Amino acid sequence: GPAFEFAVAMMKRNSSTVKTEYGEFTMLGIYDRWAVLPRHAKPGPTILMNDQEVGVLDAKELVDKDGTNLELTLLKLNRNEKFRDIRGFLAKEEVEVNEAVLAINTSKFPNMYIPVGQVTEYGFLNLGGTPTKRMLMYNFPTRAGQAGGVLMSTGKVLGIHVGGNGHQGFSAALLKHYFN
Repeated sequence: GPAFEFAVAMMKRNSSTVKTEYGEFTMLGIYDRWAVLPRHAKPGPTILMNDQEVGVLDAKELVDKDGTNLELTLLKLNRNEKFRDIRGFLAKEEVEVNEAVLAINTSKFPNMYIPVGQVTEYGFLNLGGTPTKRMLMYNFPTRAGQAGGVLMSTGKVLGIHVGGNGHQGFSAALLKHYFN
C-alpha cells in the first residue's frame, strides 16, 4: 500500500508518455531537463512527450567503466519547465526490497500499477545478444510495451523496466551517480 501511494504521487509529478520512432514508452524526469528512457527507445533529435514535439538537446547511452551496456539512455530536453528533483529517491547502489510496484503510463497501458513483489539484484543478463549489467529482477506476467515503467517501493525509485520474458521482468537500476 505505501509503495502504491508513493508510486502514484511520483508518476503524477515526474512521469510522462513518450513516443520515439522505435516505440511508446513511460518516461521519468529526474532533475532540471534530464529524463531517462530504456536504451532501446533510441530517441532521435525530437521526441513526442505527452503528444507534443520536444527537442532533444543531448543524449547519453549509459555504459560502465568497461563499456558494458546498462540499458539506459539519459536525455536532456529543450523544455522550460524543470522536473522536480528526485535524485534523493535514487540509491547509490542497486536496491533489493520485498514489495515493489511497477508503474506504467502509455496509450496502451494508461495509469497502470502492478504489484511485482520481491526485487532482487540479479546483475548480469545477456539482452538480445547484448551483455548487460546492474539488472534488478522481479516476477509478474510481462507484456510488450512496459519498458520505461518505473519500479518503486516505499520512498524509493529503484529502476526503469527494460524488458520481460514470460513471467520474468527486469529493470536497469537507476543510480544516483548517473545524475551527478
